[PDB]
Amino acid sequence: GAMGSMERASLIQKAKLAEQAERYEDMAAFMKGAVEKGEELSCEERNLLSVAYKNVVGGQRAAWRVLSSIEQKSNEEGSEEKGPEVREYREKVETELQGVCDTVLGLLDSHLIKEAGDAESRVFYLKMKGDYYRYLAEVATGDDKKRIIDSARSAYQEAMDISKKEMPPTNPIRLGLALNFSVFHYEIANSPEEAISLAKTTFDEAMADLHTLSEDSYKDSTLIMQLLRDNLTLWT
Amino acid sequence: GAMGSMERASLIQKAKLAEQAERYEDMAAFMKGAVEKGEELSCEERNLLSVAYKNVVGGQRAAWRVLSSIEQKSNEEGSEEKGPEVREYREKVETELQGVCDTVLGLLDSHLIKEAGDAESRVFYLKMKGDYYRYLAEVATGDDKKRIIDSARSAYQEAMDISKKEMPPTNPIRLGLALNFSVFHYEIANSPEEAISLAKTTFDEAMADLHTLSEDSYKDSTLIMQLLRDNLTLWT
Amino acid sequence: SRLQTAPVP
Amino acid sequence: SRLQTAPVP
Ligand SMILES: [Ca+2]
Ligand SMILES: [Ca+2]
Ligand SMILES: [Ca+2]
Ligand SMILES: [Ca+2]
Ligand SMILES: [Cl-]
Ligand SMILES: [Cl-]
Ligand SMILES: [Mg+2]
Ligand SMILES: [Mg+2]
Repeated sequence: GAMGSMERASLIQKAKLAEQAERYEDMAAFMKGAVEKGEELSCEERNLLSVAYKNVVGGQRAAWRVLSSIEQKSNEEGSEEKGPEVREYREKVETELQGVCDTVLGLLDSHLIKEAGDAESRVFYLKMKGDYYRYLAEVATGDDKKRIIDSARSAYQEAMDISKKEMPPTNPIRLGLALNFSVFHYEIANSPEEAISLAKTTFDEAMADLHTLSEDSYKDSTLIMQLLRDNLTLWT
Repeated sequence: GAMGSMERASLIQKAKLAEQAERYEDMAAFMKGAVEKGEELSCEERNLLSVAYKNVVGGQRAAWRVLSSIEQKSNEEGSEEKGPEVREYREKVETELQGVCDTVLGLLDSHLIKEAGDAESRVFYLKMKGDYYRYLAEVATGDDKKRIIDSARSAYQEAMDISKKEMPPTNPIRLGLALNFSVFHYEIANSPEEAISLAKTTFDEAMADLHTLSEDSYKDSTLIMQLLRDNLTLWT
Repeated sequence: SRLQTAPVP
Repeated sequence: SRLQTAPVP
């Protein structure tokens, strides 16, 4: 698109600058441009792509939750009717969020996933597919909701199967995948027992492999393990 | 523009929702739309306009400072030359900031200021004119810079003259105007003694009028007075 | 806390 | 601190 005339290396350089400046919409546009060059992404580049879109969609998610809450309050009994404006603005934000999710899913489908052969890359991308379908699920209503949930679940499962076969239990990508799939189960799929089971097993298997790690790797793994523990503490 | 088909009251309602959601770009677009309806703004509406654009331009200013600092570091001796990308991206952010400033200045000129007859409104708008010329000054270089600085100064002065004649020394708008004009003198016009003098005199004249205020008004005034004190502490 | 998901560097 | 300017409600 609009980044078609810029060199791939220049797009990556500017993505890094935009991260420093907390200009995440710019960062996302630069990284979309880099993906569209058609070459596979390095580990660092995959992280830049993830940072960019997570910050953009995170802003949208937060705003949507605020607006949804106001809307729900207005639709209580004894609430003075104030017109269509709350619903309209919530729908505007919702549509913009859906559009960001669809952009990310588009990039993964054309053609990041199919060209990803190594476990580290394929699991990263499949986790991301799960995540962005889950964000779509948060705002979906009804029958759309069922198919969106199934799409998220299927992506997460495929990622889990690869990660279990190909990565150590302490691998950060494997841990973050399991963390997010567990939240999926609890918050989206109405399966709190599956959520708790997955988080516990993931934590215990990582604990037993920590002895193999360097000081730096130990720090990376234990950070994500603490997130599993924090959720388990909330849930039990 | 794009808000031409929406009712004025709906634009104001949505501006308030966007503030709650921290969606300041949306908030600014809604308030621009409300101004373009052509009716004068109430005190609350003026505040919404100010909140919206201050948050938008504040994001841009912060990003510009980050990028300018990286740029300046790259133009030191013994800095490995990394190409045009830093300058390009700094210019992109700079152009977007200039555009926001020009939009605000446009609204004030067409036709908020000329229709503002009461002191509270005219001083508010003239302060804003000073502020947005000052933000333009922060990024300007050379001869443009001189005329921009003069435009800021002239707007601030006109506001000061009205505020001194028509408002009590404790009025928050009067205090915030004086605070910002003092920073103008220190940071933009290279007149630190004028800055210090203005802040001191403003503080002392407000102190001597506090006895006239209600508990709530006292709280509003003393908050801004503390900002003058904080700057004076830095400067002396 | 509330629930947490994976951080991004 | 650094310098401060007027807050917006
Ligand atoms: Ca090339
Ligand atoms: Ca490949
Ligand atoms: Ca009307
Ligand atoms: Ca008038
Ligand atoms: Cl809307
Ligand atoms: Cl650029
Ligand atoms: Mg919808
Ligand atoms: Mg320029």
